[PDB]
Amino acid sequence: RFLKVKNWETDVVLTDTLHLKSTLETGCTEHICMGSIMLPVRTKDQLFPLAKEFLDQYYSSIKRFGSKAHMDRLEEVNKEIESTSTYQLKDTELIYGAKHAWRNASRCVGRIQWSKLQVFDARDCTTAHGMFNYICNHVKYATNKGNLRSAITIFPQRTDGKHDFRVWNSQLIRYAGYKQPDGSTLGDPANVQFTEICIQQGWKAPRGRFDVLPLLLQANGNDPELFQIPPELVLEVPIRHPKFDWFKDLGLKWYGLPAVSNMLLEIGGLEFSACPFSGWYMGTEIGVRDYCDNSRYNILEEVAKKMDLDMRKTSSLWKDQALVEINIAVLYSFQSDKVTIVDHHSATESFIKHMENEYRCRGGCPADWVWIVPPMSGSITPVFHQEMLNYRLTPSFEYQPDPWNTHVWKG
Amino acid sequence: RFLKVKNWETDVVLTDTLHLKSTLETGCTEHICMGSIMLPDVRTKDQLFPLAKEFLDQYYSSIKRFGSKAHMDRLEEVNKEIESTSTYQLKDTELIYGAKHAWRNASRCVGRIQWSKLQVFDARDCTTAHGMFNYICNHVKYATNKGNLRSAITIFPQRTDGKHDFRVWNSQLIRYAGYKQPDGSTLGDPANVQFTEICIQQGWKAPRGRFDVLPLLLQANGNDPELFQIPPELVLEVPIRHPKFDWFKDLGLKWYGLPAVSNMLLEIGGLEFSACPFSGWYMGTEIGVRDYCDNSRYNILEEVAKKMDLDMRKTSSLWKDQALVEINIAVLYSFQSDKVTIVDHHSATESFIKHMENEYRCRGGCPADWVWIVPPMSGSITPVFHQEMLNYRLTPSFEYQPDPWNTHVW
Ligand code: HEM
Ligand code: HEM
Ligand SMILES: N#Cc1ccc(CCNCc2ccc3ccc(N)nc3c2)cc1Cl
Ligand SMILES: N#Cc1ccc(CCNCc2ccc3ccc(N)nc3c2)cc1Cl
Ligand SMILES: C[C@H](O)[C@H](O)[C@H]1CNc2nc(N)[nH]c(=O)c2N1
Ligand SMILES: C[C@H](O)[C@H](O)[C@H]1CNc2nc(N)[nH]c(=O)c2N1
Ligand SMILES: [Zn+2]
Repeated sequence: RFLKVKNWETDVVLTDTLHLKSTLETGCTEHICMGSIMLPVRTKDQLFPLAKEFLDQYYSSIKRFGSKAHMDRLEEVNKEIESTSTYQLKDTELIYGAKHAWRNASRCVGRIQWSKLQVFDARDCTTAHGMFNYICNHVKYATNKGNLRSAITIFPQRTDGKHDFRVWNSQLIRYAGYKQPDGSTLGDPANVQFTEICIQQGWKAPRGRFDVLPLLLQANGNDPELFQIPPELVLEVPIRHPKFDWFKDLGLKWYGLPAVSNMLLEIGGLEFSACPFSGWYMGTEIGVRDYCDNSRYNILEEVAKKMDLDMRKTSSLWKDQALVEINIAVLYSFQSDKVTIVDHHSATESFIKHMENEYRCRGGCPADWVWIVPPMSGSITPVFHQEMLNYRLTPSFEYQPDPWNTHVWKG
Repeated sequence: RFLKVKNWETDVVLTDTLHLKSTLETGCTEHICMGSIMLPDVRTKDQLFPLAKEFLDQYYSSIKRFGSKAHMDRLEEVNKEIESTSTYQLKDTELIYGAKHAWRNASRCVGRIQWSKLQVFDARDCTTAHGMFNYICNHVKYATNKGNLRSAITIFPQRTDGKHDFRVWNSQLIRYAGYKQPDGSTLGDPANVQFTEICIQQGWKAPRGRFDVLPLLLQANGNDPELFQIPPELVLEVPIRHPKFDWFKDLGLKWYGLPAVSNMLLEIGGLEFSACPFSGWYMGTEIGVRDYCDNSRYNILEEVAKKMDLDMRKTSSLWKDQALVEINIAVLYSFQSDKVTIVDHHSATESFIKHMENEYRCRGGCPADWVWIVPPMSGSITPVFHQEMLNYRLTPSFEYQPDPWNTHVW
């Protein structure tokens, strides 16, 4: 079965045959589209087909499909499965898997870079302290004094689901959030709950507007532990505006390294519940969402106030005007400090080229339009006008529940 | 099977039961979501009666008369008419219910909070293109209302056997002409280029400017379509000025007041109305963002940027974005200053969230296409961006249909 997608600004048509290799489910049916819904142990019965599928894909890529080396590997794996009810990935396989999970991530506009990923094997790690050390090295490596490098650190896979490795932080670096007695929030409202956990776990909170949270790390299913990331490792950028001198006096800054740590990496049926990964920012993540979401730092009013905009009638588009200035400032700041960042015009543009390339050499590129189109200036980016097919491939990054909701506490 | 949608900016959760009564497909499956796809002959008589019955059942339910013998009476009456004439005719009341509910069910429409206040013009007695022109002039005049716009729809005779099709060949009653001129550049609207010269190809004489209102091309009873010019005094246009920059007038931009879509097909109880132009009023971004700034359209960003003397170095200065905002500020300013109806995208999305809360509470749900409801600029600072929505097809409905010229037997 063939499937065609059209770009309505260019009239470019592509043909998708990759969706035919789609395993997982979308959530959609013939009678309902769930395209804007935010959210989508294991036995031997189901494990070896998943393993075989992965190994078929792997040996295809390395042009050795049907080789003796391919057959032995399959033989090696199901025997290890029958014997031990799981199996171990070779280094080359783990690297292939991590890269393709990224490549398969339909919601990620940054996928043009998927082949260049630094994979850190942390499967030999046994304690929270060992986790902290690995994560420190990830951060230093990825940050690279502002010249950011994509990386992922992979901790041991789930076994019986009772000994999971987890990073309890949603991101390796993120600011604390403190609900005040009067209802107001100091810092990042997105992190109020997690902040409170840290505090209960023993974290002495500085209680400022931009406090970098401590790492909260769980190894082998034990209770998690607190660690402060060495400050000399946390790169930050003070936010200024190229023309607006008062903007610096807003007291804003952000950290340079986006490093997502709460997702689950699935490769050939194995589940890696701790797999922090990092790239670099698209400007709008900070300038639009982190700074201007009502449920976040929410600075539109204050910024628009000091711009002296007509703020009483929303038809003045004072919100829209302030939003552009803030995103200009975020970009200006990262560039002036020689910290890697990409504007949403450049990013969406490169993604169109990537997606085109992927249809040609791979037969498709799964893509979630709802997530790929930038949160401002949508129709003046080329992805807005691009039809996309959304489907799920493995290897993949999955969501998982928050560890505090599922953890059995030891004491 | 009893689904929940969450607003992530407010934590409000609505439970959807209405989706259960959906019948038509989405294009999606368990394996593939086609949510971002733009576009995913007459019916037999045993195809038609279940369609009739479903419609009649909900009509009589709506008027608190479900299971009444008056309900039963109408059912048998229609069944006999179908059995006999292989079709049937809508009562005036049913026709009005059908139209309002086709709008209520348009999951891509952000302005649906107004769905019940729709003026329905029954044009089912029309027999000629000249008659169509007349009905359409009255529609336009009524809808425009000297700037104080009023929602309206005009319904021409239903399809019969596909030979008697009434169609309006225009996509909107009012649109600007577009010509391919010698430089290889485009004067006027590039989106209408093909239509703009099917017009002269049948007799039009173009004033070859950049904002020439197109002639109506009307097709009655399957006959060859005919050209009629809308009386200029019926076409309300707004000169585009900016409230702070007054080099802006020199751009010489204008647009029309009345968005009136004329190429869709209205389905009611199995019956197909192939000519059913309807109109409401503009959301600001349709003009400022799409009509003016699309690369496939008037594409005026660079020009505007230049006059703002912005850093057009590379993309990172966000000059496109800065200009986009000013352009949309001017559209809203112009329309408002002429007291011509227009809604900004903040106001209209907030209206729609409230409409959702009304529809979930009184109807059990509200079908909604997130990809279309989110405005084409400033997406995440509108409430709808953070609103989960379920998309499904309810009938009565507005559907798409082939462009007439690709079908019409000459
Ligand atoms: C290198 C530069 C990169 C850029 C500019 C980029 C850009 C983005 C953006 C803007 C999002 C949407 C996030 C949001 O709105 O919250 C996203 C999502 C995502 N990205 Fe990338 N990304 C990059 C690298 C990576 C890497 C290295 C990985 C994994 C190894 C990755 C995997 C993902 C995944 C799995 C999502 C889905 C997020 C979710 O579902 O919550 N990306 N990306
Ligand atoms: C009165 C104020 C109204 C507003 C502010 C409004 C707003 C909108 C907007 C912004 C769109 C997106 C279309 C696009 O971007 O091309 C849309 C689509 C649509 N509207 Fe509404 N509308 C209004 C009235 C109406 C009326 C009166 C009807 C029918 C009687 C209607 C039926 C539809 C339908 C069927 C679509 C889908 C368009 C398509 O599928 O191509 N609207 N509306
Ligand atoms: N509430 C909430 C909530 C908030 C956000 C999300 C998705 C967040 N995705 C963040 C993300 C993931 C990967 C990235 C990769 C690179 C990059 N620059 N940013 C990313 C950002 C999901 C939920 Cl349920
Ligand atoms: N090509 C193409 C193409 C381009 C645009 C569209 C959408 C056209 N419908 C626009 C529309 C429909 C109804 C409206 C009602 C009110 C309003 N203010 N705007 C509308 C705008 C559809 C297609 Cl197939
Ligand atoms: C309800 C809706 O799915 C949700 O708000 C989505 C919309 N699209 C998004 N797109 C990106 N990149 N990031 C997001 O958090 C969201 N949020
Ligand atoms: C391919 C994609 O579906 C296309 O660009 C859509 C996106 N969303 C839209 N939303 C609205 N309101 N109007 C449109 O024309 C479109 N076009
Ligand atoms: Zn879908």
